[PDB]
Amino acid sequence: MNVLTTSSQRGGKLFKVTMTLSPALSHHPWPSLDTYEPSQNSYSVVVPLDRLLAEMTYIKNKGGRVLDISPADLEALGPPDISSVAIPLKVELWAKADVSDVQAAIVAAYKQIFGNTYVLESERLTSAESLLRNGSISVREFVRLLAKSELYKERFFFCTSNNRFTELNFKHFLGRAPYNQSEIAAHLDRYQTFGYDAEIDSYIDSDEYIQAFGENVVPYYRGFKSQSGQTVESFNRMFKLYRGDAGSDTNLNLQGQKRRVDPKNLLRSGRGIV
Amino acid sequence: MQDAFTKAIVAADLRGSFLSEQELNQLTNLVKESNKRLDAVNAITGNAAEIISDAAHKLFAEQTDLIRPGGNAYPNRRMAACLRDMEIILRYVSYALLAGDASVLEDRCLNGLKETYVALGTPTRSVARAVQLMKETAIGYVNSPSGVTRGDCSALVNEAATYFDKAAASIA
Amino acid sequence: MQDAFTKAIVAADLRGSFLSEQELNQLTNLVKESNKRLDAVNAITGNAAEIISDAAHKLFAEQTDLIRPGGNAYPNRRMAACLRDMEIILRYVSYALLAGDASVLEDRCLNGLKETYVALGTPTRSVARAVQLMKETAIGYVNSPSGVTRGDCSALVNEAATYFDKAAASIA
Amino acid sequence: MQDAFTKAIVAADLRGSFLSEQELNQLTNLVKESNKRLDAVNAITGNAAEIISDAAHKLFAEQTDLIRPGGNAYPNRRMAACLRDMEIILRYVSYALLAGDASVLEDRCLNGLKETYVALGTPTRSVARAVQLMKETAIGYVNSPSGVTRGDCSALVNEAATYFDKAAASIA
Amino acid sequence: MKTVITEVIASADSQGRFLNNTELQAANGRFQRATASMEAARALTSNADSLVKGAVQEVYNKFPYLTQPGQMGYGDTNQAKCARDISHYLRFITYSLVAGGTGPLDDYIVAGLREVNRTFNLSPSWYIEALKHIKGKVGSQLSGQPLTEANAYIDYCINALS
Amino acid sequence: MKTVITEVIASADSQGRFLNNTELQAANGRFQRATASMEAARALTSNADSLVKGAVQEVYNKFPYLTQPGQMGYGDTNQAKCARDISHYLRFITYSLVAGGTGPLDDYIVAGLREVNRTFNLSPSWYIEALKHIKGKVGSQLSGQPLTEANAYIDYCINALS
Amino acid sequence: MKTVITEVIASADSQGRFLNNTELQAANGRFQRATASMEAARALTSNADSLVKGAVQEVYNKFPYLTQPGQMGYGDTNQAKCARDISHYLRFITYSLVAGGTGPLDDYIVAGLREVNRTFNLSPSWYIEALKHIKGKVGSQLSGQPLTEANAYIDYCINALS
Amino acid sequence: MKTVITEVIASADSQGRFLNNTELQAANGRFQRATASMEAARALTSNADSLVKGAVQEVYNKFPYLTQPGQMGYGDTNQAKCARDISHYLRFITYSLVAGGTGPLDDYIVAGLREVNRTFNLSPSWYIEALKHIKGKVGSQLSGQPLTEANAYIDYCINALS
Ligand SMILES: CCC1=C(C)/C(=C/C2=NC(=C\c3[nH]c(/C=C4\NC(=O)[C@H](C)[C@H]4CC)c(C)c3CCC(=O)O)/C(CCC(=O)O)=C2C)NC1=O
Ligand SMILES: CCC1=C(C)/C(=C/C2=NC(=C\c3[nH]c(/C=C4\NC(=O)[C@H](C)[C@H]4CC)c(C)c3CCC(=O)O)/C(CCC(=O)O)=C2C)NC1=O
Ligand SMILES: CCC1=C(C)/C(=C/C2=NC(=C\c3[nH]c(/C=C4\NC(=O)[C@H](C)[C@H]4CC)c(C)c3CCC(=O)O)/C(CCC(=O)O)=C2C)NC1=O
Ligand SMILES: CCC1=C(C)/C(=C/C2=NC(=C\c3[nH]c(/C=C4\NC(=O)[C@H](C)[C@H]4CC)c(C)c3CCC(=O)O)/C(CCC(=O)O)=C2C)NC1=O
Ligand SMILES: CCC1=C(C)/C(=C/C2=NC(=C\c3[nH]c(/C=C4\NC(=O)[C@H](C)[C@H]4CC)c(C)c3CCC(=O)O)/C(CCC(=O)O)=C2C)NC1=O
Ligand SMILES: CCC1=C(C)/C(=C/C2=NC(=C\c3[nH]c(/C=C4\NC(=O)[C@H](C)[C@H]4CC)c(C)c3CCC(=O)O)/C(CCC(=O)O)=C2C)NC1=O
Ligand SMILES: CCC1=C(C)/C(=C/C2=NC(=C\c3[nH]c(/C=C4\NC(=O)[C@H](C)[C@H]4CC)c(C)c3CCC(=O)O)/C(CCC(=O)O)=C2C)NC1=O
Ligand SMILES: CCC1=C(C)/C(=C/C2=NC(=C\c3[nH]c(/C=C4\NC(=O)[C@H](C)[C@H]4CC)c(C)c3CCC(=O)O)/C(CCC(=O)O)=C2C)NC1=O
Ligand SMILES: CCC1=C(C)/C(=C/C2=NC(=C\c3[nH]c(/C=C4\NC(=O)[C@H](C)[C@H]4CC)c(C)c3CCC(=O)O)/C(CCC(=O)O)=C2C)NC1=O
Ligand SMILES: CCC1=C(C)/C(=C/C2=NC(=C\c3[nH]c(/C=C4\NC(=O)[C@H](C)[C@H]4CC)c(C)c3CCC(=O)O)/C(CCC(=O)O)=C2C)NC1=O
Ligand SMILES: CCC1=C(C)/C(=C/C2=NC(=C\c3[nH]c(/C=C4\NC(=O)[C@H](C)[C@H]4CC)c(C)c3CCC(=O)O)/C(CCC(=O)O)=C2C)NC1=O
Ligand SMILES: CCC1=C(C)/C(=C/C2=NC(=C\c3[nH]c(/C=C4\NC(=O)[C@H](C)[C@H]4CC)c(C)c3CCC(=O)O)/C(CCC(=O)O)=C2C)NC1=O
Ligand SMILES: CCC1=C(C)/C(=C/C2=NC(=C\c3[nH]c(/C=C4\NC(=O)[C@H](C)[C@H]4CC)c(C)c3CCC(=O)O)/C(CCC(=O)O)=C2C)NC1=O
Repeated sequence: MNVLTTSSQRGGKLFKVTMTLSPALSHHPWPSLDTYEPSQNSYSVVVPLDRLLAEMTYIKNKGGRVLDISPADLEALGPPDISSVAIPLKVELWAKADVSDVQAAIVAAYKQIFGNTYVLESERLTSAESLLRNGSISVREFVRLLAKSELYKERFFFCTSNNRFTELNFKHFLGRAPYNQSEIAAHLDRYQTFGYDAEIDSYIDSDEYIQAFGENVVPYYRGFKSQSGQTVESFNRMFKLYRGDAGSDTNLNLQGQKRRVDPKNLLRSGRGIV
Repeated sequence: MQDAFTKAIVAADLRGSFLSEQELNQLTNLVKESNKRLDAVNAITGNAAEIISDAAHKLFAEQTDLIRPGGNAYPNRRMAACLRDMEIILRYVSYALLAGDASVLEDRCLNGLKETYVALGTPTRSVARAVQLMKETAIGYVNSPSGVTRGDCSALVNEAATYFDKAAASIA
Repeated sequence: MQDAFTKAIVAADLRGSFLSEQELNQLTNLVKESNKRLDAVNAITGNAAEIISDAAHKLFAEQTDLIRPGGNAYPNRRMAACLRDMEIILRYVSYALLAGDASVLEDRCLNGLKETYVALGTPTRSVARAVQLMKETAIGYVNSPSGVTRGDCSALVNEAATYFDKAAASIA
Repeated sequence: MQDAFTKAIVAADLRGSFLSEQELNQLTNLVKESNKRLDAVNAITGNAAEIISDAAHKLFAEQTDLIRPGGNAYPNRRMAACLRDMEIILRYVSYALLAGDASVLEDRCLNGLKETYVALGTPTRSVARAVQLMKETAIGYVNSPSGVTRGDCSALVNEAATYFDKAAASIA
Repeated sequence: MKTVITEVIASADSQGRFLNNTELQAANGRFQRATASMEAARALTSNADSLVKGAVQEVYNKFPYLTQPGQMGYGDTNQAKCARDISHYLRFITYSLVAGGTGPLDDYIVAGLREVNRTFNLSPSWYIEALKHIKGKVGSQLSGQPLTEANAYIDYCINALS
Repeated sequence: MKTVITEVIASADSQGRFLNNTELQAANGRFQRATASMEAARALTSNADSLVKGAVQEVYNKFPYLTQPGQMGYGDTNQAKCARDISHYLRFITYSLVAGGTGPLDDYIVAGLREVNRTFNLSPSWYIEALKHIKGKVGSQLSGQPLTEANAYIDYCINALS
Repeated sequence: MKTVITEVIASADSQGRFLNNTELQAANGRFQRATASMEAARALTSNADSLVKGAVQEVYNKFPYLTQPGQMGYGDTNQAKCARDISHYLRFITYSLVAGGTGPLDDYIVAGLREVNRTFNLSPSWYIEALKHIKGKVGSQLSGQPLTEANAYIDYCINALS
Repeated sequence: MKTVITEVIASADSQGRFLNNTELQAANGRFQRATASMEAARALTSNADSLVKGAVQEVYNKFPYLTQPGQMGYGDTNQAKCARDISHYLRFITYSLVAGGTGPLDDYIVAGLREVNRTFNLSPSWYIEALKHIKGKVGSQLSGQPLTEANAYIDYCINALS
């Protein structure tokens, strides 16, 4: 039932389903009380298209809750290829820029900071780019400017929860997944009492940020490689965070901007207080 | 499964209490309006086929893309699936209406439904619309019926719509 | 499923080797202490009901929250589920104790268990505690039984404890 | 399931059209070469066992780690599973070759396969290689058989190769 | 949770079917019956305090030995947990009265009853005797169809415990 | 999608088995038959326009009343959707001819047919009469095994509708 | 992995049941019998290799055409892989002796045996003859219940190959 | 009927394999254990008379009220049926001792126990107390592995009743 092979038999579109079952579907044949196996708390099964409506109806009745439906063939092509991003290409802006040296930087900051969503030409931050070109600001300075912009506020903040925002923030600004439940919490409390702007500053003035990017380096991916003071399970979070080269942050998804890192998963790396 | 009484009972129990005189009379009123409720559920059952048919005719009148090749209500197999879903949703809305509680609708029908449709490529906005049309027509029939004592059946009419609107919201 | 011998065999095979004289005598010692082991497993089987009951009485003595509406060992259905889980865990701990290896416990009982309870809203810390109480009483029985030959069972009492402690750790 | 004609039909239908004279003659050509196709499928069926065996002998000649303890084609149980998978893949490649379309191969065999092997700890690069060896030998047979009429089968040998290459790519 | 309404809906759903005249007739029974049920409910609700103390005592009067030291009707905690338990039963009886079915009793007291009582050394006999007493006194708080309803559910608990 | 090729492959797969002489003999039938099938297909393809207008009209000539006001053969939209529907049938007939089996008909017109026709108040009789007419005219566009093929599939639709 | 201990535990688990006197009596058998088993194990362990070279050769002496060129008992690699294979069998025999059951043999040699031998053109007859020889020599390394144990498992392999 | 012998045979049959050396020791355990078991059996057999009268009385001494009029330890027939019932338990204990497993207890006393006791208003507490007493006295009739066996089965009955 778990992770599948194949798609169809006569022909179908197999969908794999996931639920949470009562002892009504599955119980042991024991002398007392009806219980399902504790590890099949959420169970998944792959069903071809016709049997599918009948299965969902049954599951819902006897008590289960469907958690997901997704085609099997989507889910057979693995996990993302990460070769492009295991070790990236760094882009850095020099002291006397060359006229297109600076062109390189802007295109990359865009891609990285905005998480590969398209920024259309009406959309670009032109006045701010003027500034970088003249040297009035530096690459880190410019990077902070994009984050406080409406375009950044609008595709990533306004329409999703704070859990999601912060998780995106780590990906964009720091290039790495969020290590702890404390990190999520520490941030949510800051936004709540100092506002959005103070909270944005907190990733860009951090010691972690400063070491790796310094000030003239565009933030680049770095979570597919071992880092310091990183729990070990933050390397699996990175797969959940980045879905491949053609994937992007996208707020235009049918289901909306949502999570990607399970809250349960974060707790595995440690729980304390505050 | 819950009905309006069962819901009261669950909330009372979570307090560790016998039902409040507040809750008692809310339920006495549901019994008071129950003949009207039975007529309202009967209005839907007695016109189920036409409610689905009329919703359908109108859905495809508006969205002629669904019945072109490439469209999600083409060919016959897909149209039959779409007609079937219209019936399934109208059915659970009528159950909720007999029950005085949305839970059967949310638990057996709406739970997971949006994600099913997205997996399938079924345009949820079109499905939401088909539900809005069923609502219009379903609410229509109850008002003018054959030989029933004159009175105000109006309050009852509001109970249906939120169930139709729950389904629409849940799916779009 | 593994037992203490089977475990030895799997590690030997991964070297491509006949069992080391090291491993041989470790297993000869297991056979040496096996009568004591049988008494230890028998101590648990012979008092299973009381071990669960006594753990239970004490769990709810400490934590009245579960006993009150809103609590995870209320009403009768939930208490029966909780009593049943206490038995299931005590059962797999006794199996591990006959086997000289934790694997049956980890593979058939502990694997996924925490995530089950969290999905259910079952307070894992309370479940961990119920396991700690079963341990106290179970070992009590392993140490003070009916006309067993006098000797030292501390090695086995430790090993039983680690199985109780595995379960607790895995769940909390 | 699709074959080369069925594929044409699905693309035509998505236009809302009767098959193009373009598509018609592409399919007339498939009928033109169909005796050769039958011989090509027959070449594989008639030597399936040797194709698997010879691929196998050579896979383990190259990768002597798989047949050591610790290796994924050790002990007999695992070798039988590996021999079985070689047969399964050769089987779906022959089906695709009769069909003139890869879909049965992709849908019933390749879909999810890589993730299965990774879950299992089966070295996908070794599996890819076993597929490359089956390809060499299978095509060998397609090209040099028992008293078949002399002609040019290179088009079919290519197409068979792409099915072997699809599988390899999908798995590695 | 078993009520006339949930039962007919369950039966329709499981045949993929709209509610029909069979099912709506059934529902009318449950609604027509609400008045008697809810009168029983109100009477049992306001007398709860004394119905519980009456039945608790009767358990000790019928099983005198329970109240001696070393026994399970001794000390504040046993006697407290007893009152509570009978109160749970009366509570679910009122719920079953109000709900139009045994659901609340089935889900919150019957499912699991014996396993629990057996682990905790609680004899059903006490509980039957608590309920037999409650049944005696409810003879003069109600009459007609409210009494029949009260009786239906009290008896339902006594059969669950035998 | 049901063709001779998919059928034999399905039967092999389901027994975990390579294609054998039984299955390859079958395939040769489908390939040997392609010439007649595809001649029928080309003739039905180029005459489509008129075959459709011929059958549409015949539905009105056999059911005169359909074309009166308040009826389902009246107004541009009904008469338009009719031509389209017969065109769908001829289209899938050509597909079934080209494919070597009923698959295209089974998957795109037969699966669900009655439910749809019943919800939309479409009588099969019209469609049978459209097809009976198409069958009459195809008598002089084809002959021999191309006609037999055309007939096979037209008749298959008529049986699907009875 | 099948041992007396795992078997009784499996049987308890599958009935949702604590180990009882039936199951503990069984376990005592396995523990009481460890001494003889483990003596056989130590003797088979230290007197090991030569058994492999003896049996390998005997396969060629009984199937002379084997050690001739073009055959499967010729060249370093065949003769090397043979010694290895008999060594695998003796290894799992010792494991089965030590484990208290056939598990190691069932899981690592029996499951899949015929499929593998059939794909690789390995005749069971060789392996039976290797084992028959090993059985002859083990007659004078052991006696009493250690010999019976050694025999039990050697014979188990011979039956697996017939 | 569950014995070590029947269990291993059941497991083979369901699995189709010859009784082999893994299994033989299970059986050897049961046979090696027979001496202690059967000593317990002989001692419980000849003391039966008094073990039964001792336990019967102890039920009344621990539940004094049982022997008052209107109660279930009063009159010749109740007190007669009690002795009989404890005698049934001791009888099946001896059978389980002799048989090498809990089978006789499982089939003749455990299967159905609670349903019967619940219909007839028989409290398990009595029976547990009968058995606790029998366990006290069997402390000085036996020792060593015969006592452990006697205990195993007495305790098995007490757990069946809790
Ligand atoms: C593999 C062996 C195995 C285990 C271990 C197991 C655990 C398990 N415990 C469950 C429920 C439960 N477990 C408990 C346990 C407790 N409640 C408390 O408050 C206490 C802290 C604790 C008792 C110490 C309760 C109350 C439920 C019911 C939860 C509910 O339905 O609301 C369920 C859901 C199915 C059911 O209710 O039968 C599973 C699968 N199932 C298994 O098959
Ligand atoms: C705060 C708002 C703001 C202003 C006002 C601004 C001015 C500004 N103008 C610049 C360049 C420039 N500005 C001009 C403007 C002109 N050339 C002419 O011959 C005309 C006289 C005149 C147009 C009327 C030109 C040609 C450059 C490019 C100079 C070069 O790179 O050689 C630059 C260097 C960075 C860049 O090229 O983007 C800055 C910062 N930047 C800002 O962020
Ligand atoms: C998008 C807007 C937004 C919401 C709604 C939000 C919720 C939210 N609540 C959190 C924690 C929390 N929320 C609560 C709330 C409660 N505790 C209780 O017992 C009560 C029932 C309840 C108060 C009524 C507590 C106690 C925590 C801390 C949990 C812990 O760390 O142990 C966290 C983890 C991060 C953190 O601790 O800062 C998030 C993301 N975050 C957001 O950004
Ligand atoms: C690695 C290289 C790479 C690829 C290939 C890529 C694909 C890609 N296409 C996207 C959107 C899109 N792609 C299309 C494309 C189409 N719409 C149609 O109807 C046609 C069938 C089709 C054009 C032929 C459309 C319309 C969207 C916007 C969807 C939306 O926001 O609603 C998005 C979401 C982010 C965004 O909108 O910028 C990604 C990531 N992104 C990448 O970085
Ligand atoms: C619990 C009760 C229940 C519901 C609600 C349900 C929905 C549901 N609708 C489905 C398909 C479908 N649903 C539709 C519906 C539509 N197509 C459109 O274009 C319109 C917008 C819409 C009609 C208003 C279509 C066309 C399919 C078939 C999709 C396909 O196979 O391509 C399927 C896949 C299984 C199947 O095709 O039978 C499920 C499970 N199943 C259930 O058991
Ligand atoms: C078999 C299932 C079943 C049905 C259908 C049922 C109907 C039913 N409708 C009733 C009343 C009624 N029904 C209506 C209904 C209407 N009044 C109008 O003017 C509108 C056209 C229509 C709106 C829906 C009205 C106004 C009454 C009288 C007021 C009342 O009893 O609430 C009554 C009370 C007796 C009476 O006054 O006739 C019953 C028993 N009872 C049942 O057991
Ligand atoms: C039916 C399955 C079965 C059981 C249960 C079994 C028990 C058993 N326990 C034994 C010894 C013993 N058992 C114990 C056990 C203990 N000593 C203590 O002080 C602790 C309270 C307890 C710790 C577990 C000790 C100390 C011995 C004597 C030393 C030994 O033989 O290892 C012996 C050796 C004979 C004897 O000395 O009495 C047997 C046969 N044999 C069996 O075939
Ligand atoms: C849809 C058709 C289909 C395919 C393709 C399939 C693959 C497949 N291969 C499997 C195992 C396996 N596959 C292999 C294969 C190999 N080992 C190696 O070292 C080599 C590199 C390779 C042979 C070339 C092995 C050794 C296992 C057993 C893994 C284990 O249990 O440890 C399993 C797990 C179930 C089982 O063991 O039977 C599946 C599902 N199953 C299917 O139903
Ligand atoms: C039982 C199922 C079945 C099979 C297998 C079948 C085979 C078959 N292969 C044929 C031809 C042939 N087959 C081949 C095949 C090859 N030429 C080569 O040099 C390559 C080694 C090989 C590549 C695959 C060629 C070249 C012809 C002659 C040209 C043609 O007819 O297309 C012919 C035409 C008669 C002939 O020329 O012999 C038949 C009937 N017919 C059937 O009904
Ligand atoms: C929701 C429905 C529900 C019921 C019915 C229920 C019964 C129930 N009674 C209990 C205990 C108890 N029940 C009693 C009952 C009595 N003691 C006396 O003085 C009398 C003889 C008798 C009253 C007639 C006693 C003494 C205990 C304490 C048992 C113990 O923990 O030793 C417990 C154990 C947990 C606890 O200690 O509270 C449960 C679950 N629990 C529930 O959740
Ligand atoms: C892929 C294969 C396929 C078929 C066969 C098909 C049939 C089909 N015919 C329909 C309607 C229709 N069909 C007709 C048919 C006719 N009107 C006349 O003048 C004649 C009597 C007759 C032609 C013989 C009419 C009038 C409608 C409109 C029905 C309505 O919406 O009221 C509809 C409803 C959606 C729509 O309004 O287009 C379907 C699905 N749809 C498909 O996707
Ligand atoms: C874990 C238990 C286990 C067993 C038992 C086992 C048997 C086994 N023997 C093999 C080959 C072999 N086995 C032999 C056997 C012999 N050659 C001779 O000289 C004699 C006639 C005979 C010894 C009696 C030969 C020659 C090969 C090479 C076959 C080949 O690849 O052509 C292979 C193929 C992989 C390889 O080439 O190593 C397996 C899997 N593998 C295992 O993993
Ligand atoms: C084969 C195994 C087996 C068992 C164990 C068994 C128990 C058993 N005890 C019974 C009755 C009884 N059991 C007792 C028991 C007692 N009375 C007392 O004085 C004491 C309190 C207590 C003894 C500790 C009494 C009084 C009855 C009569 C119950 C009645 O019919 O009212 C009955 C009802 C049939 C009958 O009246 O004989 C059964 C079946 N029957 C069996 O076939």
